[PDB]
Amino acid sequence: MNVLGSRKGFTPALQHNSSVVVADNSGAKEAVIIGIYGYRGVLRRVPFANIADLVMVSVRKGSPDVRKQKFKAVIVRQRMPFRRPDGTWISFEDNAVVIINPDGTPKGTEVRGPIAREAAERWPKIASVATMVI
Amino acid sequence: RQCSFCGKDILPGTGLMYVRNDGSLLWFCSSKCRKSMLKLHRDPKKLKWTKSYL
Amino acid sequence: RKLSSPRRGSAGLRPRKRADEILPTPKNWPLVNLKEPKLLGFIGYKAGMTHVYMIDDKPTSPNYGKEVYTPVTIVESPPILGLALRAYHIDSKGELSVLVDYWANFEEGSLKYLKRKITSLKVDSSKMKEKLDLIQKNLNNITYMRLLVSTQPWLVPSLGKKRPEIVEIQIGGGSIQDQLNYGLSLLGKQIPVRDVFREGQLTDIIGVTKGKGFQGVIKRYSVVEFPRWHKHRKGSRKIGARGPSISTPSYVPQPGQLGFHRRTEYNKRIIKIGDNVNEINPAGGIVNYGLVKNTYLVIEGSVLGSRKRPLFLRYPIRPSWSPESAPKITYVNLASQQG
RNA sequence: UUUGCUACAUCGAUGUCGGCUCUUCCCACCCUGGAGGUGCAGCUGCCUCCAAGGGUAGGGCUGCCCGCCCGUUAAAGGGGAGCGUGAGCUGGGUUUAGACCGUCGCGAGACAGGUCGGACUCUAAGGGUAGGGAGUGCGGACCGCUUGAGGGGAAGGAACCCCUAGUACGAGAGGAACAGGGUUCCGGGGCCUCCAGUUUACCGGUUGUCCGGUAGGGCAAUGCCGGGCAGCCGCGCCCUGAGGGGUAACCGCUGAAAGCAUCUAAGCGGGAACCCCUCCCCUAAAAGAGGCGGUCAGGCGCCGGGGCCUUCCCCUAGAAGAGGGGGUUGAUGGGGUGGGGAUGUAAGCUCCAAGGUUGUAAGACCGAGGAGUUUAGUCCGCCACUCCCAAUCAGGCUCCCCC
RNA sequence: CAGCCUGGGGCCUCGUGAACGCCCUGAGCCGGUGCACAGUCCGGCAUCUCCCUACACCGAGAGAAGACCCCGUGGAGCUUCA
RNA sequence: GCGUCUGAGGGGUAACCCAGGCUAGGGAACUCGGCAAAUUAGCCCCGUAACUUCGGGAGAAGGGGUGCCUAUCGUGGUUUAA
RNA sequence: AUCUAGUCCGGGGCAGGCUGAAGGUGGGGGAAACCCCACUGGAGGGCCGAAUAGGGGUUCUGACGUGCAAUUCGUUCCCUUG
Repeated sequence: MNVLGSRKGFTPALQHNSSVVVADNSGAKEAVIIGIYGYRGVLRRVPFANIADLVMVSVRKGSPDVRKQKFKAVIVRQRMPFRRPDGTWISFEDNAVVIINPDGTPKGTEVRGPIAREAAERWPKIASVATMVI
Repeated sequence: RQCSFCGKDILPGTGLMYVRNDGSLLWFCSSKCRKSMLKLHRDPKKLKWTKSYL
Repeated sequence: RKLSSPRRGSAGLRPRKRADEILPTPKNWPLVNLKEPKLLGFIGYKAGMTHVYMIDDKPTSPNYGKEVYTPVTIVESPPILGLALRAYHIDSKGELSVLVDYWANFEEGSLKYLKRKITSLKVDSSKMKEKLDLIQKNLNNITYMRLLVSTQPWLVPSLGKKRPEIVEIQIGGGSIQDQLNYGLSLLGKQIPVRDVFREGQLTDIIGVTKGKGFQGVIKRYSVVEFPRWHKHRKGSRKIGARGPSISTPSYVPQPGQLGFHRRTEYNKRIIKIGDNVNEINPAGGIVNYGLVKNTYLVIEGSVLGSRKRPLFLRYPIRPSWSPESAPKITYVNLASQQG
């Protein structure tokens, strides 16, 4: 939303039908990557996603009122080894996303676990309720 | 900057940050160290090629 | 139903064959660009590579004024020993053949290194006088002026060889009369890379890539493994069809040699020209190469070709940006390439 | 492009749907470029024309095609090439033999109505293709370096963002573009610095086993497992402008025809992912078959030697060939010494040891294991120094044209 | 969305040692003509020879008087209210 | 008992084929179809649904322990043997 | 009718385990009707499982497909006291 003109993107992480946890207080707990915004691909190359990407998933485990529903989020946690511009390598023990409202602000009001610095700039609303940033 | 496991000197531009939910930091000289915790759980003390031997 | 697909493999470089001289040569030269007599390239060797720490010099860099990490290749730069001057002119039929050569090592150069590979001139008729003034007589009707130089690998134990290569470089500068005199001086002596280059320049690379042997189509042109079932059925590592008909069994991926090619490289900016071997030598002797003991060229990115290949360098043909000198550094990795 | 008829060709076979991979073409342009009109404030529109250089996805249902739909994207164009492609493939549809079901039949059974299974052959004579090699001519033998006719290209293409600018514009809601930067994606060419993987080089633990016990070993599709060098690739990293010329459509100007007018008729200027030149790649089998440097001696056909090749030792390289080196005037490979690495601390010795065996006691004896003896020991297709050993003996081919 | 390694083949070398396609050896490609898709014909474009390996694109490649449709006052079989 | 399921030697071993091993991250997006391949697996104990033809289903499901050594103990057999 | 189909006669085989019907016995709950538990008991066209114990040939449409052979080989299945 605000920083993607910089080095928005890193080594390949995820794919369609990839399952991630919901790290907030929204009510959703488990979600599967259903689609990728923006990206355009080529023959047989599965579409991509990593940290700080407008991503589209659906609710698999969570409150019934959100079960089997469509919502937007951003990617905050990945297991991939990758190289930061200052040449450090960051990883997250699992893969998590935070659901965002269609305007851009997160739907949830709480944040679970650390987030790589990159998401905060691309989504300052996330940084608004962000607790710790790595 | 010291390895979480072998603790030895980390010559710059390598290693990997495996950040947990707690925000703790894990530093590995190579793959040997990373396996030493994330999957081996073996004792750093139990061996004698890390300074934490005794 | 016949979905879109870019033609796979690279049709641009057909034919793909192996070079006939280990040390290639440029076929064009970037313009002189309004300056004085000096050379436009250099020779060297591929010693190894590492990663380096610098402040960004690109004024428009997104990383400007910060320390970022970047792989960097080392190029030992042994001194160059010139041989002769070659005359090119619009001859009969309006072509640019060699008018004449101008050799001189009888006045200086009691070196049998050249003798190892060429049974070169004797003192009996070292009468280049009538040759040299021929240039003077043919002055003002000359177009290009290259230079005969040789490498001196015997000053580098890393490459266990003693018969050297003699190769060419075209010189641009001010007036033609100046250039010949400029070259005339350079004969019979030794020339450092600093005599041609300075830090912060761009440089071009033509050389021979890492050979690989006869290859497979899977590897040669990155053709695709057939899906699933062929990993079990009738064969997997081949293209299915080979053309609509004998109407040109065409430029299609077919096996053959890959590597050892004459190739190209653009937009390479140097980092450091140091002279202390201890500043760059890694731990335990650089891998597969030895211990650099002459002046070296600190070039980032990747450089084509296998270790222990001569490399011939060149000014930028289509430089992307005009660089300033000295992208200062902050760290050099002396750690073992092993481990 | 289908679909209707035609039976001219194929019945001693042109093997039939789809799909997969892979190549190319075409333009009736989906997007990207150029120009314009508009019931075009701007964005979004709608439409015409030129333009085939490039791109034109990923999924669900259906075997397909078709069709319906999901979420992005610039859109997710349509057709050909024996409905491109089985001596490249899948057999899902469909063309047999077994059965069931529905309609009809007294019956053999028929159905174009549905459903389960049902064999997919070939060592490339010749060409094409992709590489790699010998020779003749170009011209006596050579060694070396170069000129650079044509050949191919997409060697780049695309999007998003920063600021322009919350500006222009519109009352407002809303909301531009030029240049300039940058990023990403896809594609193209490289490379292993680091990371990931790889590691039947190596090291350890450890089951079962036997070789008398330890040790050291055989084996058990590396016995299993843990680790990881180099090398190689990737999920890693690096490079991947623009301009000059001629043009399309068209936009102009000077201008008569035809006094005026008229962009056009001659005349003149601009004007595109359009064609070419600059870029890279292979080129003296280019027949005009190039040029330049040097040597081929010396002496009396002869002596002689000079060049080259093989042989020799290796690897920058690889199917051999080739290519690159070295060859006593030497660091090319082994040895040795150091250097830097991988495993993870050799044996034996000592001490301790859950308890027990003794032994009057004292003491000594067994014991899976822990510690020191010890960043050990083993190993390292890596580096340097060191002439200790090895590059010799030998064979072949050939020049004396020039004085 | 591909990658590395191992055994046997495949590479090479000694020995043994076949069969298939053969009017031919004269077959490069492109338009054209013609049984309406050529190796010879027509018009161009090129095109030095020899050798080895990989590819099966073509040779309307080879394998088999097509398993389908129909004809023959041709068979066989089955059935019945012939 | 065999080195006779009877041809062998060279090599840094190209591609490729057949047998395999292993692959980060995602985990059916491939695909007509999860085909293949993988995962589990011996044993003891605990614990075990709906339904039903009451017999099973039923190794339903699921959970826990399993080595090596220093000791022991219990049970039973056996030797002319309550 | 040395193959196969069938039958008859006379012969030769199915390593090891598991499961546990009937019945028997003893506890225990209540005078009863009889019920629960423990063991014993060893019935069944029952179950797992020995490449070549023996049988069939299931998927890999897996290799060969001018063979190991004019019907196989390796994988990979189901049966095994009737």
